[PDB]
Amino acid sequence: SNLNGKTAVVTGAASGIGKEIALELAKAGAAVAIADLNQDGANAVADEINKAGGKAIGVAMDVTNEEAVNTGIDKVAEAFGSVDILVSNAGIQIVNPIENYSFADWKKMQAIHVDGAFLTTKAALKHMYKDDRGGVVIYMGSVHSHEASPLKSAYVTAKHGLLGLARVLAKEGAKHNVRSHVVCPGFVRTPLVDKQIPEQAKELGISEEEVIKKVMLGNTVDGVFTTVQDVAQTVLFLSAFPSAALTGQSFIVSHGWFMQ
Amino acid sequence: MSNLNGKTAVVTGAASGIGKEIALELAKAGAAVAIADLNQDGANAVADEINKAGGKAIGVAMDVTNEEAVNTGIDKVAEAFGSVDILVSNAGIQIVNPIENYSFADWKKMQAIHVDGAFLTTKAALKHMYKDDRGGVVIYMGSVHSHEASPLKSAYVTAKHGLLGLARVLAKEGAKHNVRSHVVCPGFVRTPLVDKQIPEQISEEEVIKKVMLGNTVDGVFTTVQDVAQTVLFLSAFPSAALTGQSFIVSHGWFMQ
Amino acid sequence: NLNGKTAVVTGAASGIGKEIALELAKAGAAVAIADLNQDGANAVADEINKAGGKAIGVAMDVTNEEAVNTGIDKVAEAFGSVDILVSNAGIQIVNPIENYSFADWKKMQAIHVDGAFLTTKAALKHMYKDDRGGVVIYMGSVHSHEASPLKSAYVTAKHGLLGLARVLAKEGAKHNVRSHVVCPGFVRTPLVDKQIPEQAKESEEEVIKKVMLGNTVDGVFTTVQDVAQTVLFLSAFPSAALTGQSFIVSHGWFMQ
Amino acid sequence: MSNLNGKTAVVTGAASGIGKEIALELAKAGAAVAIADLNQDGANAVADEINKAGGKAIGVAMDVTNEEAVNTGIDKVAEAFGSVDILVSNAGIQIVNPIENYSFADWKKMQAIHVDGAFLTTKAALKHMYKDDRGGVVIYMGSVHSHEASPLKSAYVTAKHGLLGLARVLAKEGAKHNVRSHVVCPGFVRTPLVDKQIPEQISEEEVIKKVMLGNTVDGVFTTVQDVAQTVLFLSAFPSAALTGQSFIVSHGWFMQ
Repeated sequence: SNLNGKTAVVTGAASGIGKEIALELAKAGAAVAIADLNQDGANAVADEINKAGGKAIGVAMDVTNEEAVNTGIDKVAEAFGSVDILVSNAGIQIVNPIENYSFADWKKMQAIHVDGAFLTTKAALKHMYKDDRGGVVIYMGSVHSHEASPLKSAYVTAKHGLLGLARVLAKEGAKHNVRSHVVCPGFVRTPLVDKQIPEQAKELGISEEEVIKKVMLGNTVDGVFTTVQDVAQTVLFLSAFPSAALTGQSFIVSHGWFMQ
Repeated sequence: MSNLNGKTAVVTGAASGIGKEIALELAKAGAAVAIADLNQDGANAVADEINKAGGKAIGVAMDVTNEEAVNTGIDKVAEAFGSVDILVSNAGIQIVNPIENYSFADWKKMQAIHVDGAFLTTKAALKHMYKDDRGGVVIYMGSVHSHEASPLKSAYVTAKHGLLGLARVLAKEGAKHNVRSHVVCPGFVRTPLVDKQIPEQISEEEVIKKVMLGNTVDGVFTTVQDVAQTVLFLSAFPSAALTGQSFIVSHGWFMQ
Repeated sequence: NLNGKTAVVTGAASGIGKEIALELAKAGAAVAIADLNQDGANAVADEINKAGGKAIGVAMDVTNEEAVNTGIDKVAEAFGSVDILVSNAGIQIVNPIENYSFADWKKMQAIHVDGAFLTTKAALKHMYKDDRGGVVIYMGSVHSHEASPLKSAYVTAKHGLLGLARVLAKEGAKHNVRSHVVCPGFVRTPLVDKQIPEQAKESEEEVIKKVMLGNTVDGVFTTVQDVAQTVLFLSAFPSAALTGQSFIVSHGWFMQ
Repeated sequence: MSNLNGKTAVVTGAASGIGKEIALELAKAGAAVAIADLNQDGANAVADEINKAGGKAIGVAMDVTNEEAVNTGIDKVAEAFGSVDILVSNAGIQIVNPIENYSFADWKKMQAIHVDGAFLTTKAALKHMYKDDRGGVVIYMGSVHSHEASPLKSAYVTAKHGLLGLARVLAKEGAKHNVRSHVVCPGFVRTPLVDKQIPEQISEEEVIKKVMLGNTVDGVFTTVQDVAQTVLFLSAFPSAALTGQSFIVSHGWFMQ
């Protein structure tokens, strides 16, 4: 997998999965624009890449805003000459049962996860469709693109929706040499998780080990957290694939949680 | 069973098409049926039809994109009929364009009507269904495009896919309250619009069998009756055995 | 309603198959109960006839081509037609793959899958005639869609049934033959009634809710009635709209 | 990733086609490769091809329907190379007929080669992979027909569907022993058989784009390289993150 001469935009990439994707794509030779609401956050990642010998810039962008997305993607295209790869990535999670789920929270969840994917896609296609130069568009989904959990109606709905948009893009983008994919990570261990574990142990009245192995990773086959590296490697594989053979497909990266 | 005597149902987007047939069929099976639609006259007409035919119905004006309007409208159903046992969340708006020309305004309108309308009406219905764990059935009207894409329909396909996710979460949250969830996914229905599209688009019979219904096994349009009978079956099912499932009513277009 | 219709249900001396037979008979179908055990078959047929239905028992080794063909032809000769075939088996043999006997493997595939293939083949001889048509239903499992450890033979066979059904939906269409797969979740058998208290040691409520039904939304066993009503619904559906589809009847264990 | 230096692989059905190309790619990546096939001469030829290009390979005669032959053959891999790290179970035999004319003999041969062969080689490989929980990767070669049906292919579609079930069970059992499982599902590959059918079946261009690849998004044949690159990526993956999953390599024919 080599991306020398390629240009990539990764959104929500100041941290976590999106940051590791950015790092991995740059390592592979891609020139990478790290887009995030926080320009300083984006810059820190870009600075890490440049220090390691790669090529990156940080781009401030509210992905729910058409104007900010269009301008920012065009800025990338101007700096780098193209946009070969778009990775649309958001991780914001707001939980609540449906009967208590705020409509404001609901709308913000759809806007960030899905409108952000729609807008950045639309903006990237303006450049990818030019003379059918082509491109790869990857949405970061979840096992929750495929399977539900209680208290996560907004997130599960959004992640399900991302599959539909990607599948339409695969049929529309083919004649312009644009491929689409969805990558669906399982449970990643975070500082938040580290705090949620003892909480749920006390509330449920079981051990923290049972919270990890049975509550959180009970649907995995091995009781192992998914790593950002797992995810980034799969994105790299897709980004560098030599044909459109995998277009429209989703890839579940979850240690056996939901098997398709 | 499928008998719904003493049951109460609300069907959104029900002034015409699939929604109206579902409303007629539920009423025929004994249910008190509230016809919710953006257009009050359209809703009343269906309710009049049901009443004149010996059923029991009301019309309700409802903008399903508007929280207040949904809450008030659903509350009127409970006020009139005593409860809300069945919610059928139905919308058919279709705006087509390739993604690069898809207007953000059209995008947001599509998601608001199809998905936010499902979320708002569900939230409102659960207030009544969850009381004393009385229970209920919530049915979302999806599409084969809940499962498969077609070009030029990014907004619709994205919304219909999202409906599955909402339904599957509801299935998990609602069980403790005796609320079931389902999605009914019709294939290609021969609507008055399609009727116009057939001569305009090889002869018409080729347009139908090859162009429009080429992914079916038999070249037969899905009927509003096929859909309504499936909705009726789910509405009257004696246990939560089918909760969380989607039901593809498409003559073999997408088999799972 | 299934008046003047004829059904064959295999593996039907007990359990799910037997309830399916009873229910189809109740609906007005003439039912042939096929089973390796002719006495067991007869018992179900006797119970139907006593209730005012019409039924016969037929001995049949569904893994044997000659026995299946002869048996189906005999049903068709006696009743005048074969309108509905329900292919049903429940044999379960568990072992980890590395210790899974090849003999056990072949017997599992023969009963579950070869049985479906052979009975289907023999029934199509009659359904294709004059394009009379028919409905073919395979009894799968949630294990048609999702795996469990120690059940490689069963899961493989039940996954395979989906493939066969989906081919039959495409081929059968021109002859008015529909196919479906019904996929039950965990059913409470006398065997399960015995396993619950022992696994409780090897809470009862915990064994039921967490160990056996932890993947359901409500911790409720699927009933044979749940299953039978779904088969009835498909058998009597007024078009081919549901052909090729599977129906998960599991209380939310695997949602599609 | 994707380097396999010091790894050992066995590929069945590998004298030609997808199997051969997979074998070539694994060896290029540094794996020691055993070419297993019914024809010893065919297996040797691929082995000689690998060895001359700088790789390391042996030929193994194996009838995958035969438990003794499989056990012996897999043992020969371990004996020559010290281990068995990767198993790729591959078979492409296709026999077409409509179900009512599908020979039971052909049916049983299809299932024995595609599915029993996967079961037998898997079971033989686990004896080595489970030793001290050394671990390994088992990849079954499926098809889009693991997921979707075509007419006249009941036996193939059934087999390929069933392979999913076996892999998913293996994913669950194998994890504690560090064994991963996957299924790679190729779409329409342009074989010499295909090469002959295109001019036979109005324009050649029309036959390719509409008749054969009408369900792709781009009208492009899947290549043996597309398939082999995917197998390689799975074979070298640094964790069990992708275990139990299937990978559809089909240019948009069936999207999930």
